[PDB]
Amino acid sequence: PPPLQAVLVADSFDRRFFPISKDQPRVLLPLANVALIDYTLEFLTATGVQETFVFCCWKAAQIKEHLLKSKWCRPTSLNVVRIITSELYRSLGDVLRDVDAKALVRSDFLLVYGDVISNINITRALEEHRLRRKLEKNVSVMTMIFKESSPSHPTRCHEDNVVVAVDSTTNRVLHFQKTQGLRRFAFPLSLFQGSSDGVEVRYDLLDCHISICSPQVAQLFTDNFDYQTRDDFVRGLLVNEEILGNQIHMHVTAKEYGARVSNLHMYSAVCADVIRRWVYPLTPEANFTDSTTQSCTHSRHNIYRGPEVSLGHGSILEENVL
Amino acid sequence: MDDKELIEYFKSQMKEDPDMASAVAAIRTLLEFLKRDKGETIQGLRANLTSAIETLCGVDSSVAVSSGGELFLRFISLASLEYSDYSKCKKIMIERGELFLRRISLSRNKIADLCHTFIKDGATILTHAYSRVVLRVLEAAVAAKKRFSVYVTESQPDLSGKKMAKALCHLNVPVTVVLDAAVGYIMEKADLVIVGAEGVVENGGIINKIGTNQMAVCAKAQNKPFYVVAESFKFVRLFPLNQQDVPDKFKYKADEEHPWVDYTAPSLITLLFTDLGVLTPSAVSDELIKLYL
Repeated sequence: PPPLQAVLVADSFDRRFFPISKDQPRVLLPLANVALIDYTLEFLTATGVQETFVFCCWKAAQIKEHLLKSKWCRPTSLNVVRIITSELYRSLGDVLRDVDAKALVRSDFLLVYGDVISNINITRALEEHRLRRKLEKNVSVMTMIFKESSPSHPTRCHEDNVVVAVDSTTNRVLHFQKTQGLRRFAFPLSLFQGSSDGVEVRYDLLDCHISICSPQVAQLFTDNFDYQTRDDFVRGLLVNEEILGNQIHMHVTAKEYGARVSNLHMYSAVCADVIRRWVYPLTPEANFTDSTTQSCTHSRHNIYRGPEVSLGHGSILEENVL
Repeated sequence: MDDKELIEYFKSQMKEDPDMASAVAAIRTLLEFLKRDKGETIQGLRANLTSAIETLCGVDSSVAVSSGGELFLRFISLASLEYSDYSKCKKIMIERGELFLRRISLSRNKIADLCHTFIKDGATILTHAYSRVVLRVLEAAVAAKKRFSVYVTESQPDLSGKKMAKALCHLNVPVTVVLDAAVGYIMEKADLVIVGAEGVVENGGIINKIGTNQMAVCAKAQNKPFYVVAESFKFVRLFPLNQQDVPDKFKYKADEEHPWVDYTAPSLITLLFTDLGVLTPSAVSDELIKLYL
């Protein structure tokens, strides 16, 4: 059982937090008075990750000088960050070409975007994915991680849903598709040609990017410059399935949270969410990052309180007020 | 020191600073008296101290005085004496009494630092009288930036509740003086009721100002947890069982009428506060037989 690498981008290439991103990048935004990089790193620490090859492309000096105030910088914690600042790479295709060039990862690197909020214990899905590998000659590639939700949860800014046809018996993906405007849903019958035993379309799924990977993901990306996002990677892999098909695999867990604040609205959602304990352990007063500027004392209706508040006479704190 | 110097010194100790409990003044006056020895014989000394306690209670029969004086006699002669000369012994006794009075001076602030962790945010404290202990614990609760309101009952005979309301709005805390009869009305909106004992018998109850029993039994009716603060020089040795079982030497205090102080059983009390810590009223029995030795 080799170690568990985990690459980690540190700014979305399509920058959506404009204009506010110009001051500081998203991965330095205060989600609940905490840096999103701290959330995702606490997550990788929870899963069991030893190394987080944090890649940076923008404001990387600020990110470096802040992440050196972490708990992962010092060798106390096991999850040893290894920052990498650059400006030559511009996309996640470019990130993974960078990886295969530097020849870093052995296998199974938890490709995880910058501001993923979650508490997922991937070790189950990861075990099943490594099983798929060890059993069928490393054909399976990107065992993604999806989470159930209803389509109307405020955590779904319509710009970010998904539609995915999966072969529910081996739970592999047969067709991925965004839906940022398609009031219809197209499907090539070849998926049923591929599904000689019963496909299943799903739309309740919600994406988390926590996708597992392989050295094969890099060996793929290095061939095709045209890639610009892991989604285009999915589509390209889903059209050229003639030789060494490398079928993606969906994998879903129910009890845990997951997201990626990639606008102001989904940020409002995940903030008013993590305030309501929805993601425990990674709550706001457990102070997983043990910085004394963020201690807090629970109360009725989750009205938190940090040191030296001194509320005035009559301030009716109703709920969720960090 | 034929006991008129005694009482005049006690009244001086009173009017110099009225706020403090009568009993700490009693112990201070007994200590000063002990300094005015005129004779080193252990026996005639403790007989003198007992006569002194008697002539003290003859003017301030508040259970405080007797409890404190008896505890004083208990703690003076704790260690050995080997009175081969009886004068160095009296030096040791003055020293030990001074240590005792230091512990009594630390009582209040110990109460303050142990208790105010119990007034949760946004509550409505209820009290009954000018319990300087409750005043200082309330101060050490507000100055910790807690938030609450406070009701107080005027306690008709001497309107002590009103004086406390004055000295509490002087602390800028929202305070309302409700009639003493209305302890049932308010008992539902006020979360917990704090009151300051002036006597803590063996079973665990208290012997406090007239309007306490009804308050305890109401705040046990509507299940509002009770709390009584009581410092370690008010651990009496009585044991009433009814109202008629508090001796007349404690009730009227005067020398178709009214009593002054009365009982409250250790079931109507949830947690007692001493500078020995926080106790459940059975701890009163254990720690009292262990304190009186």
